[PDB]
Amino acid sequence: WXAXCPA
Amino acid sequence: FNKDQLEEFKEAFELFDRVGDGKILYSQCGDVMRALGQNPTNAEVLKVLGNPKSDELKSRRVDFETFLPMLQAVAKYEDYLEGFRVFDGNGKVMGAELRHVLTTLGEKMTEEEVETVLAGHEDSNGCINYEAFLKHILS
Amino acid sequence: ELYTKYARVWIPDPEEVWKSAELLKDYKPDKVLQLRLEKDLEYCLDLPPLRNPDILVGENDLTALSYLHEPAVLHNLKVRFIDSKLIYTYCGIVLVAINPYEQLPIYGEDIINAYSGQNMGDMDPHIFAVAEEAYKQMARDERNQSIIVSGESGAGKTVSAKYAMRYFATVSANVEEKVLASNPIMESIGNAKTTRNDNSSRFGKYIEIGFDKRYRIIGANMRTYLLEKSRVVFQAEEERNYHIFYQLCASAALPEFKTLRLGNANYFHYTKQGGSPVIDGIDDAKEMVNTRQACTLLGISDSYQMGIFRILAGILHLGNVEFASRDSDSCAIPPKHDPLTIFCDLMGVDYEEMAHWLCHRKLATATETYIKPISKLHAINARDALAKHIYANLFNWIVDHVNKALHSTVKQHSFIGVLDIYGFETFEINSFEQFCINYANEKLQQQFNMHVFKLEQEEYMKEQIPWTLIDFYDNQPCINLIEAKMGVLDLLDEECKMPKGSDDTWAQKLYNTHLNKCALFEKPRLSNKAFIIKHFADKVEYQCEGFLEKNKDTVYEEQIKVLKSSKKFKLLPELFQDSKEHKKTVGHQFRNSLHLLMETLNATTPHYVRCIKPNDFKFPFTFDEKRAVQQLRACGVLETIRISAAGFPSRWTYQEFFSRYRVLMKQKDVLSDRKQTCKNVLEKLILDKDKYQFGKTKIFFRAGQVAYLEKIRADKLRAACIRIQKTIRGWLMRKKYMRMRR
Amino acid sequence: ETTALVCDNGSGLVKAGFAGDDAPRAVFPSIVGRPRHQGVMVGMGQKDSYVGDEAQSKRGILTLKYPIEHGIITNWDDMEKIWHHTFYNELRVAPEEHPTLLTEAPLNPKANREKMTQIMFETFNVPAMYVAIQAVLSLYASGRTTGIVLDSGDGVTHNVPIYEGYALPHAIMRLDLAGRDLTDYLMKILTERGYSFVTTAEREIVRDIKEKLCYVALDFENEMATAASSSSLEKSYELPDGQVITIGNERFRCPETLFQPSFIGMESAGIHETTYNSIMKCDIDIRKDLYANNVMSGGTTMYPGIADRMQKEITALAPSTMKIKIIAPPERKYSVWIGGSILASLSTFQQMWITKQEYDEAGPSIVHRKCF
Ligand SMILES: Nc1ncnc2c1ncn2[C@@H]1O[C@H](COP(=O)(O)OP(=O)(O)NP(=O)(O)O)[C@@H](O)[C@H]1O
Ligand SMILES: Nc1ncnc2c1ncn2[C@@H]1O[C@H](COP(=O)(O)OP(=O)(O)O)[C@@H](O)[C@H]1O
Ligand SMILES: [Mg+2]
Ligand SMILES: [Mg+2]
Ligand SMILES: [Mg+2]
Repeated sequence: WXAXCPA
Repeated sequence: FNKDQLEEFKEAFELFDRVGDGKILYSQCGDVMRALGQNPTNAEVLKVLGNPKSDELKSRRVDFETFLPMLQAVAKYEDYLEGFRVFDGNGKVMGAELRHVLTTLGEKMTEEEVETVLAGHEDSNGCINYEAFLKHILS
Repeated sequence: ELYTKYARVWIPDPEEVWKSAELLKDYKPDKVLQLRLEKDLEYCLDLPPLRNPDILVGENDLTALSYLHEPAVLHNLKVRFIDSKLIYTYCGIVLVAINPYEQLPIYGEDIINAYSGQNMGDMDPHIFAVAEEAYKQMARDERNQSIIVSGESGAGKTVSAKYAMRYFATVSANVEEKVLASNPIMESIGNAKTTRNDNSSRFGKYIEIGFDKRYRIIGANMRTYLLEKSRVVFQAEEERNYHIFYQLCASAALPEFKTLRLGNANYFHYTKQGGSPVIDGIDDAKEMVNTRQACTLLGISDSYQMGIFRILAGILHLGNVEFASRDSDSCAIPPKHDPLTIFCDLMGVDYEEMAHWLCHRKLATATETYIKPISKLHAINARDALAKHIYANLFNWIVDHVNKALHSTVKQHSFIGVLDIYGFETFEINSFEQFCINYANEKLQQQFNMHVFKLEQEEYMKEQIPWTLIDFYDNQPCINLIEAKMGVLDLLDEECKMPKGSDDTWAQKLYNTHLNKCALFEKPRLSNKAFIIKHFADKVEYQCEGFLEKNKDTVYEEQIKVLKSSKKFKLLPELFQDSKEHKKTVGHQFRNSLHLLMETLNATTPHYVRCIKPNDFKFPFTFDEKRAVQQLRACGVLETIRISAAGFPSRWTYQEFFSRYRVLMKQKDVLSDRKQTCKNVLEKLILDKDKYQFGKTKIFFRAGQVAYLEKIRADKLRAACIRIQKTIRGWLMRKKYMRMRR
Repeated sequence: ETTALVCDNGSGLVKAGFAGDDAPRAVFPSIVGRPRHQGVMVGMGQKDSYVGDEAQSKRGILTLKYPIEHGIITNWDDMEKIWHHTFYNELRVAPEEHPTLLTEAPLNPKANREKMTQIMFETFNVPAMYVAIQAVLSLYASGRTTGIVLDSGDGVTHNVPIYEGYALPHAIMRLDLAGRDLTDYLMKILTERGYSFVTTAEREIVRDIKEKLCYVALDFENEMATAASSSSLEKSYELPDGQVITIGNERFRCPETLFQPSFIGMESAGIHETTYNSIMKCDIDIRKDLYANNVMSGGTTMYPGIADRMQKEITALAPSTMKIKIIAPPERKYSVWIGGSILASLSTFQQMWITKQEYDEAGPSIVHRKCF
């Protein structure tokens, strides 16, 4: 993603 | 009308009086007007009579004195020719066609009236010289 | 004004759609009118149509009338039919033709020779005048020619085409008999009892007569269009299925049809639903003999005839296959099921391959395929779509065998082709069938109005009058309502795909899309299930309630592929012999077939015939003034006449005009130049050129003006006549006065 | 005439085809390989990168990237290669001639739509396009206007309730659990039985083991007692080199982590209890109908027994007096494509497309206001 997760 | 005219008209009127009471019927009034040289239409005659009903037109009687104002009121060539030229262009008119139109259009006449007026004026082909017939009926 | 003492009017009445009345006393521009009949009436307004002057009635041309409106047309046809016993009448380009229900001498070959090679105006109207004037066009133009015949079944269309063909055979063969011999089979497969009529033809039928460069008859091709496939599986009350199923059920006692295990006409679900298996006025048992005899005259072998009846009994049995819904999402066939057992025995397919495929559908994917179940509605829909697909292929096959019989080997140089098609249709209840039939009639009436406008532009150039005064009244907006995308058919094909589509949500899509966006779509005041379309002929109301179960064809390829496998008999695979089409709806198949038809007619410059059925009980030479007014509306003749009421319907040669109206001329005007004389006279008499055009050879009048001339002519003639007769009667009374003196 | 393309980017499989087809005809894994070894032979035609089934064939020598992780496109240059491969090589169709319909999971970044539109219009010059929510298409695919769609493929899981064609955007749930993370767990439990798969080529082997052998236990605790107390449950599989491997309780134990995400270490409840917690966010009038239709979609819902396990424990959570009905057609792996196939072939949909004019006029922002 961009924050709370890797993608 | 002068006194002489009134006397001649009264004498003529009395000749048409077939009952002796000095009167004619309303239905004879038109005939008397035509006999005195007027050529009123049936519509004009009924109009000057006051649009009488059948019963009084055929049986109500008026003397000469009451008839006279009506004759006065009714009394007061190129068109006739053009009218005949309507039915023409060799200057003739079929006797059959004039008979048909006079007995079937307008103020329709009887075949006997038409035969009477047309007698001697049509030739062997059945053609009417309308200038001569017109002069004849205008004479 | 136009009303006076001695004027006549048409007024509406119960017994006959208009009655004559006279104006008992002249109208004045008040709410009240004094009327005389045939007596006493007083009538009001909140104007009555005027009557035509009495020379022009019965002219054998309806556009020559100087007032053009429903009661003048009706009166002209009524007098020509009853008094003259003339049954053909020109209206504009059209030949209106009235079924006498009685034979007439006039078709004999001497009269053919009389019509032969003469132009239409030279001779009184007759069907031969149309055939002739096609023939000379085919020669002169080097372009194919068409003849188009419209009207209710029973109106004579088949016999009008018959004589139109006999004309060609006599001017230029075996075709006439060989074609005539086709009619009993194509009636049997293609005609139905309908609530208003028996033997309504449910398809377009097109014959092509081929000619060599020597224009002698080669032979004939036959084509068909617009077949009403929905009828095979569903009927409204007091309708039958196509005749052949009943003729076949009546035959069931005969020795061959024993093999079929046919029941009675109300045992099969496709026959049962109508309510009304037996037509009185027919026996179906006989008609089968006519059908088989015409098969044999057309050389369908006694083997193939029994094949055909095998297939038809197959369809009838197929409809009795009765799924049990076993779950909400799944259905099955209850074991050892007798309708299916008999269908398989009839067809050779294995019992269980069908029993499986009727209830399941299959999906193909790369490396993968799924069999999956279907719900009982979808099973019943797919079964019915199979029955429709069999029937439509069978019908196309039989037509292609008749074409084998009728073709002749020498190449067609050019052809004359004759289209029998159903006219515009309306019943109290209107449904997807009538929606198709009326949309087709809208397309034809477009192509007619286009061709008539072209011919007007030509005749105007022939007289060198500006085109500008013509206008082209164009039904195209109604076609773009019905057929175009975001149209009634397009939203109907949409509501098939949509999940939980229904007629109730289809209606709401109609009202949302069109209700006040278009001038021609209207909602019926008190209902939300129905809708209204203003067609060219009339406003018509359709119910939504049926259309979706009628529009749904889709056929699962597996069930066809099961039938294709069967090798008990040859006809069955032979039908299929020639992928997107399996997913088309009925409305889309119709819209395609109508384009094939219009592609055919647009090539081929048409001539038109309209057949009307003047009385309901087939009494010979009787006429009924409300029955005809219906059919003359449904044929669009009355709109065509209104269209010609706009424009300049009355056309006079200067010679005829001068001859008729010398009485209006005065000789001070009249010249050695007749045409200038007439121009001057008309410039006196009517104070608008706007009401008429002068041309090279003709005077074109706007609709009323000739009746105005006839009025002023009659009034002038009457005035002169009165003056003559009064003058004579005066002279005769002077003479009778001399008689009185005597 | 002209027919819309319908394309689903998914994660893992791409599946693509024409509107009104029965099923997709392009299907291939959305995977991009690059060669990582030193190339010895001079002239064998070596490419820079392989795409789809070509990379699946040669994967011995390749690193494999998945360009989509949890429905987000993480790598855009490698995504353009997959679309390029779909239109030119797999469907063999010029993309200018055809409107395209594209599929996306809800509640994901808006830059994903801005970019996906910018690429569609500017590189392909596709004349018109649309982007559709994956869950919504499953109802078109199954013939319903009402239901709660539970959809899980690779990557994202989501629930979307729909009541007669109205979405309920406050009640949408999304979960990152499904599909890939099941595999990354299964590798660790297999390591517990002494087999070790350490590389992306080996991951595809494990993913095939998962597809063949895993199944969902109706009662998890009894089956772990069964496997511990018995041999009967244990089943053996053959690696591509002909070694054979034997897998017991691990095969049911792997898809159990859908119902108890604590195993991998997430906080959230399993799919049954985000389904129930989704229905509870809807107003009381409609729960009667959402309980009556539950639609399962995408391939991670195809483990044997998952439908029963769902119906059983939701019937444990729900009030006692209701039909709980789980609708799981065998076709369901393709439902989001079949639904897009229907949607693109409606007539009413023809106004809906973003058309190239409107992107030229208003730029990528337009996607948000026209599309859902
Ligand atoms: N011009 C005509 N001359 C003679 N009889 C005619 C004519 N037009 C129709 N008929 C009669 O119409 C009757 C029934 O209609 P028919 O002529 O058979 O047309 P049809 O075969 O029913 N074609 P269709 O209108 O589709 O039903 C026949 O008995 C004919 O005698
Ligand atoms: N028969 C099966 N049983 C269990 N899991 C499967 C099966 N087939 C595919 N899968 C898994 O489902 C995932 C693909 O789901 P899919 O709907 O194709 O995802 P997407 O919609 O993102 O393409 C893959 O991880 C695949 O391993
Ligand atoms: Mg017929
Ligand atoms: Mg007949
Ligand atoms: Mg998916």
